Amino acid sequence: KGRPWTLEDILTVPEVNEIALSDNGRLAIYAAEIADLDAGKPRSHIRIVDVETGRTKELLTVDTIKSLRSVPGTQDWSALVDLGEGQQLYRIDTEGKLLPLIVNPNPVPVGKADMSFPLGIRPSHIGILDYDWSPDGKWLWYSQLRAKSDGPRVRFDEEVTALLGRRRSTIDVEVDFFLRNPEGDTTRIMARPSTDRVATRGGGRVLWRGNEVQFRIETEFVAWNRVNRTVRTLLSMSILVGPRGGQLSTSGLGSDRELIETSAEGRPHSYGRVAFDIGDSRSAGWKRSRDGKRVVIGTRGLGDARYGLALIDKTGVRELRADASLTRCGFDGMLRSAICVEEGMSRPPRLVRVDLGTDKITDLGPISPRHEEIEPLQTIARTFVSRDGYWSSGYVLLPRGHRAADRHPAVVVTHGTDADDRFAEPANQWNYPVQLLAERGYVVLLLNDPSPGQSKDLMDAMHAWLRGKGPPDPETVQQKLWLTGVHSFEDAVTELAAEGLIDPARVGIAGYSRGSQMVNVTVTNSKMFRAASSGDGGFLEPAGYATGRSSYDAVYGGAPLSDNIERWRRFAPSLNADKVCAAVLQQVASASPSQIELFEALRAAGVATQISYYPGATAASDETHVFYLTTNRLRAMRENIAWFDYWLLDKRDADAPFPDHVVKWDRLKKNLPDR
Amino acid sequence: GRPWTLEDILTVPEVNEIALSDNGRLAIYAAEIADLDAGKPRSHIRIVDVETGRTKELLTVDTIKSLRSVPGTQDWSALVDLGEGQQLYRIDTEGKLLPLIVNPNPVPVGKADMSFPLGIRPSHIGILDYDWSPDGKWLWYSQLRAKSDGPRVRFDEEVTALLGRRRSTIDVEVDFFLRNPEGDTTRIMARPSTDRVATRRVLWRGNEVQFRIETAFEFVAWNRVNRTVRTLILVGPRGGQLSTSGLGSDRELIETSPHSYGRVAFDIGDSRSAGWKRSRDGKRVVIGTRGLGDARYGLALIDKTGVRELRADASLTRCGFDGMLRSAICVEEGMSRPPRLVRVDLGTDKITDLGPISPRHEEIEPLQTIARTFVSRDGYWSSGYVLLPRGHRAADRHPAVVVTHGTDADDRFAEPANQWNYPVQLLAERGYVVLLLNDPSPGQSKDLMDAMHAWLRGKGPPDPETVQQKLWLTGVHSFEDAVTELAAEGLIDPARVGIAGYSRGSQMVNVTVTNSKMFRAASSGDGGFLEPAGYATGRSSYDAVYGGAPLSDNIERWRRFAPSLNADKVCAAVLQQVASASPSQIELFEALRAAGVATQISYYPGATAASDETHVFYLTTNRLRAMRENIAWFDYWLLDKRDADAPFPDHVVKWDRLKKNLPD
Repeated sequence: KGRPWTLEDILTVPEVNEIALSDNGRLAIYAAEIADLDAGKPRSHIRIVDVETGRTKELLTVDTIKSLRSVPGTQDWSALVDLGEGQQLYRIDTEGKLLPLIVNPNPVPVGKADMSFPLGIRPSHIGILDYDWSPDGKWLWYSQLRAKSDGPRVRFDEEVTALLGRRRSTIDVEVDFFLRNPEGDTTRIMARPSTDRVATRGGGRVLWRGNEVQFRIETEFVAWNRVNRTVRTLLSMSILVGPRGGQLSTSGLGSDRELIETSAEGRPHSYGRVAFDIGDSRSAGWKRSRDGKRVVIGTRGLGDARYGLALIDKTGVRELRADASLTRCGFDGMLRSAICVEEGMSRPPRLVRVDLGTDKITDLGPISPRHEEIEPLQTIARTFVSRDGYWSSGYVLLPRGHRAADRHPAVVVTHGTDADDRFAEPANQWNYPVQLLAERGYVVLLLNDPSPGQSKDLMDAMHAWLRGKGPPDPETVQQKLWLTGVHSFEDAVTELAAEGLIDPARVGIAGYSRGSQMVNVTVTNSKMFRAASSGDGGFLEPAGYATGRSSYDAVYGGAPLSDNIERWRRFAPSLNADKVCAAVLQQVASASPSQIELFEALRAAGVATQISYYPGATAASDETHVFYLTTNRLRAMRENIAWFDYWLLDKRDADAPFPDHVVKWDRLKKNLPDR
Repeated sequence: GRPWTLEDILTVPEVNEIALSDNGRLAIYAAEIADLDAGKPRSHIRIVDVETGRTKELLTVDTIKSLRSVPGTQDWSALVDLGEGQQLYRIDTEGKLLPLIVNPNPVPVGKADMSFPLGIRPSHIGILDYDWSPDGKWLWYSQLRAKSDGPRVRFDEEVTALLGRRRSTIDVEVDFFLRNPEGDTTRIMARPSTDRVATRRVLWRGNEVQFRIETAFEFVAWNRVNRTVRTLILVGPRGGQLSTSGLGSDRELIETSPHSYGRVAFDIGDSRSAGWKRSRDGKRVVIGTRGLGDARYGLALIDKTGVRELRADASLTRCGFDGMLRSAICVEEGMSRPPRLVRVDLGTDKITDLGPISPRHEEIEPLQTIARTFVSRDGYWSSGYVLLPRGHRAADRHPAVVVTHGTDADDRFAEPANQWNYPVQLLAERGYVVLLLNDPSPGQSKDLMDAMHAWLRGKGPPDPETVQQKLWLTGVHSFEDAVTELAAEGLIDPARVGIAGYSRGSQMVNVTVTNSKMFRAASSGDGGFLEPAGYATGRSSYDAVYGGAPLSDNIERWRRFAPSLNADKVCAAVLQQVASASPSQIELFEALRAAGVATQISYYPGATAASDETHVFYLTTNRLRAMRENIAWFDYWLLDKRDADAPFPDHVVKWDRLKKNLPD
């Protein structure tokens, strides 16, 4: 029948962000990131797979692996891996053993750490930042970070204002671009300052045309001649190009879109109506055939919110369908076959082979046999319409042993659009143990924000947020991007309560990042939620305005101390603490002044609240926005268990992750105000 | 005499440590002199024969503190740092150092990565504090012990205390040890870092050694034999304490256990004076004095007859004493007079002279300094000094620059607590007349003390609007009324006049430029108080001024006073020299620039990217460039004078773009 979920199961759910298929298509390699208890952090397990037979051989375990590709012209592979000495460029031979290729002897420190460069991640050293092969595999382009060595200098004006939010010492780096010829000689193309985000962040696009190699920089698209060794300064650099050579896009609103391709001269060509959205970062991405007559694009459908593939060619648009979602996919050179990761809400991930000609999906071995032995929970995909007329997709996750005529306490978990068809996606659940809540008898409602692509009202308000000013009115910006989401949660809880599924007396809500903002807005604007947990928040608070000016100016119209202050007092949650009757827990990695402002405001208002600040590996390190430390991930999941058990169920937990706490939570309940 | 240079203001020595032998025939003092090779100050230890006057140079070190004479012997003891961290050393009667107590693993401290923030220059401290027993047989000392444990999850007030962190910190505890005459050491107790008196008071009674700990305070006693624990300055001969009444001009000195010693011309027990010392028998004491008016430091002898103060022709800052309080060796200091060592006979009140401290500064032609006080429109007087330019004749107009830090304008030689990075000596040599002016003295009126009490207390009375007036706004008027008074005499050109200051003086510079049209240019060193960005950290000190939070119903008090919101009232050139890079300092810069005011903020770094610069600059490369930037700033804006000596050349072009974009 299968065993129930445990806490370590949610921790060890593997992530596959790297999969590569050989050019001939007979071999493939992929790496599964799995949380390691002995290491205290995740480690990537590299595995080779025979596409024909289905045999999977475990090769080697490393720290990190990125940019996994197949070397053109050979049967080998290349990747950026870290063995603990810093990220370098390695070659994996056709039999699956890795040996160094390019090694920076002086890798610079990166991430949130003392004396490190704030790239934009887990603390580590990066020897080789990015690389790409030429189409024939003869030439190798790569970039590496070089720590700028000079004495500390006086800084002036905007140099000083950029240091406002600094929590730690930092260093300064430059980005070197190198090119190696077929003879093994390397020459430096150019150097770029840290101010270039295209060069520092890496992972960018680079094209090979004739004698030139072209890539992107920020001070343009720059070109380097292989022989002349000269530098000079198009939509060919853009993702999502079609078989005709134009830009792919989807137009329309509401239920279905229309997939079109616009040529560089501006003449559009429509492939007809489509039920899906194009080019999501969580989908399979995009790939073009060598001849350019066939492309594949990753898709995310409206409604069911499933990921898949779509084939574009001269005749039109055709998408192959599967019984689950295809997230990450490899392809061969001819685009005639693919190896993908098949994923679903309650079904663990599996490797599958896809023949793009016949649309036949042949199944391969499962990725995590540990999670195949777990009895799948009951999940029902459902969309809810609110009082403002907006629909929000999501999932209703039932408790174990649920039978009809059962009332259960509920917990709402929301992050962005990330509630979809995928297996235990950490971008959604975060530290909230959605699986373990159901085993203990909770109904977990996974619900997104109202999808902005349904209505012109939500798109115009979202545009003003990214733009940094109106129109529309900042008063409506608060309504469309925040307040109407509170209504979508209240109307979804009462709708299930009218069906007898949920006890309205006991209902929780949780979220982080975008979901943290939703939690902080609902708790102020709604009495319907008894307990709440806001992961790593701080947006919308007045303490973070100076850093976030352009993002705040759309919501509040201006500074907190300007004439717009009355907008700050009506909306911002830290000023609204008097409207809050609920239990607000803050799980905080960053310890920003905006999160502390929300804590000191709720505590001064008599509201029962606690802020939990999880540290890094040492005193010189921090924790990433999503927790990469297992000891922090496990205790954060248990803290949410103990928090929602105490306030919703009046249940004291013997497994509580921190001692002498429930004692303190009693003193908070005794001090609650009359309101 | 040769004229002042920029390196002379840098190399002016500080002596914070002087000790006289028990018999009184030998003495030691340490002179802190900025070193160009080391790029920071280094202390030169020197031994002195008071009879002959010979001064022998023993050894140069990094830092030295707590220099005392070991009771019962002819040797001394001090906390010195040779580069391996601060430890406790012994100085034998011939003047050579050898270790006494050495902590093999000192903890890093200061503003630095992976360091503990006591509350200073980055370094390692092996031995924190020490004190001898009266007989010298017992030795009490404390040392910092780095707390070793993994990082943990913090909750509630643990998180809020980290709001203002710029760097990674470690945690320590303070161990207290006691060494018996046989040489065996026993640990008295351990205190957490939250104890301030332990990290930053010991008495000896019988078999007990008593000190003070904070938990909010307690007095505990350790038994030297039983080895058990339990809970239980400025003293006169009769045992009663010493306080001063008699406001206004003179003062009355009283000893209260209610004796009265009569009228006195000075105030009592300032940190800048010689301090306090009591005789063994207890019939004679000596106290450091600071006089009203002339603002000179000196000594006062109290006995079973009365109070008698000895007077010299200059100020005595640091003084050592012998066991019987019959003699003293002191540092004689003056405004235009370089420091010099002197011996004082306390019985006969005669001062015999010894060699100079800094022969480098004895060859400089003394500038003309005139002590002068000014009365403002509010009826308050502000002491200070006016310093004439070189080659000045009567009936000459000159451009002016006002430099203010606290009460620190007084009779002393180039005190860095006052001038800071503003080169008042080199400004006079270049044709500037510099007015060194203090705040209105708070001891002159009950209106100033009551407002000062509310600031320290963190709430009224008096009214917050009067706290802005008494501690700030009336100091603006003192500057304006003193400038127009000198302009009426023909000394000062009112069109071109500067103002500068740091810390307290930075706050005065920020309020004047907002509340006054009289000053053309301004330089505010390492400021940020009174700004709304620093409320969450400084709540108590801010609550007195503004009455509450910036977003509360007190906002209208913030909009009228706080300089960041008043930038529209600023027509001037405001420069910020900034070590800390606080969010309050950045808020002041972003506010002035957004209002069209010409302004610039200069952020000076530490030795490494892992270290910071202290409040007063200890890095010679940072001090020299900070002095040059002020000259180039005031020469450009006041005199329209472009400088070929400018420290950063890219600026004067940018300053032109600031001048062209000025509003009306």
